[PDB]
Amino acid sequence: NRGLYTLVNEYSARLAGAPATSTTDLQYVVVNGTDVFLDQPCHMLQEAY
Amino acid sequence: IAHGDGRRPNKQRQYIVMKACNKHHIGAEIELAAADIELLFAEKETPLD
Repeated sequence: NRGLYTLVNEYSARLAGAPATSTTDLQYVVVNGTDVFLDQPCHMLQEAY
Repeated sequence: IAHGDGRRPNKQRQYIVMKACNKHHIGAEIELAAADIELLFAEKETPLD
């Protein structure tokens, strides 16, 4: 809801609100963020293809 | 690589890889007829021998 310059600063820095895991079997929710490299654009724009 | 996150900073690991030596053997067979060995040591004086 904030100004869209602060959204750009949030898009690269802060990790988003609970994406999936990486390299598991049943696709759990991510936790503790040790080496997590997830750039999802379907979260900010609120669309799906 | 030294990292800047909160996980356990993992120590280096020295691998000891223990190899062997594959041996091989090669041989060829050569026939020499008995009429060839016999006139090899035989005494000769004529220009046909």
